[PDB]
This record gives sequence, C-alpha cells and structure tokens, in this order.
Amino acid sequence: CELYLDSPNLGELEKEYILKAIDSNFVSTVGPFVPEFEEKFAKYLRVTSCVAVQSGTAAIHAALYELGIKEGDEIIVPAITFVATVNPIVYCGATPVFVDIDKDTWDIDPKEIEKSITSKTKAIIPVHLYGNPCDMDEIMKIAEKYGLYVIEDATESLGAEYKGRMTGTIGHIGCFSFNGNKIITTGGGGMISTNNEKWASHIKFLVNQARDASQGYFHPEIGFNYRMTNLEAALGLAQLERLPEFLKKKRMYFEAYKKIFGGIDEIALQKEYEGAISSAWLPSIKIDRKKIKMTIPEIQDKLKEKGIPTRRIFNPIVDFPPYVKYKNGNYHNSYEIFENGLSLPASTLNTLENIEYAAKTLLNILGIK
Amino acid sequence: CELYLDSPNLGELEKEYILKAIDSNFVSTVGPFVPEFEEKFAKYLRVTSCVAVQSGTAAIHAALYELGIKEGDEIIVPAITFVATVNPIVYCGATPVFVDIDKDTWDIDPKEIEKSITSKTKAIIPVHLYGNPCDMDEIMKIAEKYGLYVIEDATESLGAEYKGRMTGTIGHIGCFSFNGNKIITTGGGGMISTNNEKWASHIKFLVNQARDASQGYFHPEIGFNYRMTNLEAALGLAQLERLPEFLKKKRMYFEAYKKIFGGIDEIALQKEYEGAISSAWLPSIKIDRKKIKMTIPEIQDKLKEKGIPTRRIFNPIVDFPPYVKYKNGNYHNSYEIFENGLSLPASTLNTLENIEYAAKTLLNILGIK
Repeated sequence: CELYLDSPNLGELEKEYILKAIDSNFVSTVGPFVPEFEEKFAKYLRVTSCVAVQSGTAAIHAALYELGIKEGDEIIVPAITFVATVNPIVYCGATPVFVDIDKDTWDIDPKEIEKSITSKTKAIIPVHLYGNPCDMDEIMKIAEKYGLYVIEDATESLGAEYKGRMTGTIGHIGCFSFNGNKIITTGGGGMISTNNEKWASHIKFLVNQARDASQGYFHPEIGFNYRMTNLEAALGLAQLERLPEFLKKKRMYFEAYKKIFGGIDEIALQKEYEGAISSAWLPSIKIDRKKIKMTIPEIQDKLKEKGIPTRRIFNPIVDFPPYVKYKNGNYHNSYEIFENGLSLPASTLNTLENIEYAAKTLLNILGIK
Repeated sequence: CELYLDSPNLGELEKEYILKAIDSNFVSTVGPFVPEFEEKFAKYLRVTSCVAVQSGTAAIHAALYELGIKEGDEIIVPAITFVATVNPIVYCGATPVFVDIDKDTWDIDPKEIEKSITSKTKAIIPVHLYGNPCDMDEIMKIAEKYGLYVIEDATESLGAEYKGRMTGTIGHIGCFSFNGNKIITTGGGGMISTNNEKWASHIKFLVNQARDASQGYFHPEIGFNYRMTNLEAALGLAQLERLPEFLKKKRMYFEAYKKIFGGIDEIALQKEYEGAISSAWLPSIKIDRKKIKMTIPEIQDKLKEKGIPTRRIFNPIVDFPPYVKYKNGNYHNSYEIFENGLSLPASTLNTLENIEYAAKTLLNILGIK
C-alpha cells in the first residue's frame, strides 16, 4: 500500500515485552531488562561488553569522555554525517578536524585522515555512513602508527560487517543508536560496545550519575544521567529478537535497488569496500543530473507525487555556523554527494514490490529506460 | 502487606496509554504525545510553556545553557541536594558556590545566599528539598536586587505550592524529573517550565539537536539530544491524570507522620515556610540521638528487620572530590541534617495503616512512647 522511508516496525512482541516491564514495575533505572539487553546485544556483536544509554549522541559523548578527550585535543571526523557525530567533541571542549569522504563509498577518506594528523590528534570517529562500513583495516593501521583511539560511529550500521566482524567491535569503542528511524528502536536509546571491560565498567558507572553503589548518595566524580531505562530495554529486547528478520529485509531492498539501477550510468548506489557488507539503513544514490537538469528537491517533489518519500544527504557540517572556523580544504566529494545525493525508502514495513515500484518510478521521473 | 520507600504506581491506565503509542507507531521523536503532555503539564502548573526532556538532569542543564551560563559565572546552590542539581553547572564550565541550609526547612538559606554573592554571581538554583518549597519571596527579592536568574530545581516537588503558586513557576525557569521514584514517572524523563515563550521555544529547538525544521539536516547551532520520547510522554499522560490522587496520598502520609511524631522532642519532621505546602515526596526527619545513642545506619537496620525501608539524606556535596575545592564555610546545618536525618517510606503504593505502622515501630526502636 504505502511506502515508508524509515518508520519503525512494532507489533505484538514489542507490546508483550513492554507490558512485562510495566507489570514487573521495572520501567526506570533498576531492573533486569537493561543488563539482559546489554548481554544479548554483546552476544549479537561478538564483543565482551555493552552499556545501554539514552541515545546514540550520549554513546558518542560517553566514549570520548571515557577516553579522556579534552581541550586542545583534535578529533578527526568526516564532513558528511549527522551533526551528533561531532557535537560531542565540542561537549568535551575538544577541536573537530573535518576531512573529505571517498567519492564511491561516501565514508571518511583515510588518505585525508593521514594528511590531517598533527601533534594534537587524539582520536578518529569514522562513521559507517548509511550503514556502509568504513575502510577499517587502513583506519586502524593509521591509528596504530600515530597512537590514536578509534571510536566507531556505528549508529546507522547495526548488522553491518567488515571482513566478518560486526561494526562497533573494531575500534576501541563502538556507538549505536536506537532512535525511531534506526534499524531497531527503543523510542530513544543507544549502546556503547567495547572489548575493554574496565572502560565498559567505568562508563556504566558514569552514565548512572557516578554514584558509589556501596554507599547511599555519595559520588566520587562528576557523572551523567545517560542510562537507558528498563522500559526502553524491554522494547529493545523485542526488537533485537527481530533484528535478523529486519537485516534480511534491508539487504533485500538494497539488492532490489542494486539491480534496477544496474548498468544505468546516471545512478550510482553507495559502494561497499571489498570484504564489507552494508546494513543498507538507507540505500542512497548519487545522480548524474547533467543530462537530467533537475535538482534533487525537484526529483523529490516528483517522487512525493508518486507516494515515494525520500530524504536529502546530510548537509556538509563545515557550513554550519559553529563549525565553519574548522573548514580546511575544498571537501569536493562531500559537496558532490550532498548536491547530487538522495536517500530512498527502506523501512522494514516495506514490501519488495514497493521498493521495485520506487526504483522504477525514479527511472521514469529521470527519463531513463 | 509490604511497605515501599518510593516505588512507582503503574496499572491499567499506563498500559492503555503506552499501547496507544505502540499502536500509532509514535514511540520516538515525532508524535502527538509529547506536545499533548507539554500542554497538560503547563495547564496543571498554570504556566505558559513546558518542554519535555529526557531527564531532570537534562532539564537543569538546558535551563542553565539557555540562560547563557558559562566559564567564570558563579552559581549558588545548597550543600544538601542530589548531585544532579550541581553537575550541570560544571557541564556549562561555570563555578558552583555552595551555601548552608536552614536547620528547620533543610532548604537553601537566603541569608547564606546573600553573603556569598560576588561580581561573578549569575544565578541561584534553589532546591525544593524532599518537595518542601524554599523561601521564594526572599530568594526572588535577593535575585532582583543583584540581577540574578533563579532556576528552580523542582524535581522532587511536583504538586508543591508556594503561596498558592505551583513550584517551577516562580523562578525564571523550573525543572522537573519523572525518574522512577519521583511522584510521577515516565521511566526516565523531565520537564522545563517557564513563562518566557522565547526561552521555551529555543530550548525545545536545542533539545531536538538544534535542527532547522524548514530545512533537512541543517543545524544553525550546537544542540543536544535531550527530547522526551513519545513512548515516555504517553506514560507521563497516564501518570499526570493520577497526579491529584497521588498528591492526596503523599499529603496524607506526611500528616500521619506529623501526628505520631507530634510532641516528641527527639523527632523533628522537615518544616514548611509559612504559606508553603510540601509535596511530601519523602517525609524526612532529624533524630536527637543524644539519649538514643544509635547511629542512623543502626536505626535503619532495626527498621529493615521490621520490613520498613528508609534512605539516608543526600550526602553533603562539598565532600565529593570534584567539589571540595568549593568547600567555603562550616555547613553546620547541612552536616547536622545528614548525620541525624532519615527519609521514611512514601510510595503511593502504601496504605495509611502501613505509614502508621512505620511511624509507631520507629518510636519503639528509638525507645520512645
């Protein structure tokens, strides 16, 4: 019937698990759903430790904070990502260093990472953009050579793989989102993943207001209220049971687009690195508009008439007022993808026929056969 | 049957409202439950504007941030409160200034506020401790005289009144919590209250990642992911319908304690200022232990044997390692209340007979008649 860009997929299992929380009275800080969801999620990723938090933004904040990021530190990030990749650098008092993206993968270009390293660089936040893993063997090699931490922004990439390893398990710390449009949702929520048990323990302590559990209201350091609630965790357990089903659907939609755009010179889907498997959170394309002479917003209005919802690519962060002081270089590939890019519908509510209809209608609107 | 210190009170209305959210697919950022809960809450408080956020900590952070609190600013706070009153000052880069509390009300002592004002003071965060309103006519008079903002930490005080005005509507901005133990819960959540519509509009924008709604992913300033979710708001609407019932129960429990401790020289309940009505979140007492020669933890173990749960008073924040640099003065009254104080059970799950049993058993354990 209807095409959905990124709507969540909720039904009877979610209702059941949420009613179990209300009935147990475990909806808040204390309860068994949070540690159950932490352990089931860490098992899915094949990582030692996970900590459940209130958002993906909080996950990235807590990861940088745990790693001791502070004023004077430089943190390298792509120019194309959601702004919540970068804001946490500024929360810590650190300096973002923006680098351009690969023209085919749309991910942080490691050659641009290496050119931007200084005596002040402490970390890299690669983003698995639209669920597409970054060039992690090269990123990790650069980080090892310069003594840098790697924080994976895996928020769009739950289920994506890099050479048989789940995203979020390669860097020093991984960060996930369970916001409404992500491949699973808790309404709001996120997760920290790490193989360092000490980092994971200290982060769980910090996101629970740094309260000494052996005392009453005694706090040995400054913390945060960043914990996931048990209400959210009960929903996240239901969604995690369905995650394999959802990723099958995402990968199917992506393959349906990869086919109908096949051999069409004017449409380039985002490309995977060899050995990587995208989660295909939002199959996204670059359009060669030279022959077409329509803008993306014109293409989007034509699609909207046909009941096909879309979204533009993240704006280049270097043109936001707080970040333009850090605009260093042309960011040619970032601008090409923003100017010519479009994200296509991929809610797990969709049928294969809906996706095929979307891809075929776009070819009509663009006057291709 | 069982006495409960502060457990939430959830049943069929909460289940109904939460299932309406899951069924509508509105569990995340977008949806009608958040603005419905904002408007119903603002009507309950008789204030122009409310913004729903992810915690009480976030509410206080966003309030200080909105008011332009920054490095070099001094913010006056009580030495006895939950640490999340103070942490947000440090999140903003500002300096906390700790002052002692009134020996009878346990609230921020306005004479100590005035002695601690300097050329750098920008704001005061009075705390309505255990739901007991502060001396707001005097606090507001001091703030007017020195050009200071007043941010009410009303997190424990939903339903409390000051001279016929609801707490959170007196200062420039009010802050509420819906954590599991508060008088209502959304699992996790909070609320900003203000009569300044511009402050409320800019705060709602900031807690939604400062995204320009007229564009796609364009952010004109640094924001936060601090919004309440629609799942949380659907639960908060159910609880808000029951708030009058719950406050009746809280005030009943408090009056039951006020009676059985009546004329007993060794037990002093927290006192209200003339014209104020506590929400009695946790009826809390100071014990004259000179004749009794038991510590509070000894008294708590005796109560625990009788199935009476209790909690100690918030620790004095000036003895936490990050804050001891700001310990300026003796804080005599803060230490007296911590050393001799105890919080008594007041979950809205309790019966009047449970409370009477608790109060009477304490008199036995203390060897009073």
